[PDB]
Amino acid sequence: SMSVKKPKRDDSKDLALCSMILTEMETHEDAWPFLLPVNLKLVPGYKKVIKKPMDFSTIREKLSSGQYPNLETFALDVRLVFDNCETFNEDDSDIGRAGHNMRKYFEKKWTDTFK
Repeated sequence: SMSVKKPKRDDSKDLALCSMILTEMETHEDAWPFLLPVNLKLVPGYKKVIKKPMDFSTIREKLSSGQYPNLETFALDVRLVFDNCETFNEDDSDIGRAGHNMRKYFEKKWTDTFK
């Protein structure tokens, strides 16, 4: 509350560390469905169904331009990428499996870096 604070966690490396995680996600062999925004002109149903499209290149631009106020807002966008994927793709599809794999990959890096 006012004048009552938990000890100050060092957040000075968060930006660099989120960048590193994101590089690792970008270079994963199963990243290909997520690298670029879904083409809303060419994929029927995507625009209407997925109310908040997100992809790694969009995260990278937001990260590089100071648009994440904290590491939780960064995680929220990464998770959004996989939540969107699950919304639109059957589990038993290459893309559906890619999304599950990448989410797992992400969550482990996240826990290991920050928890």
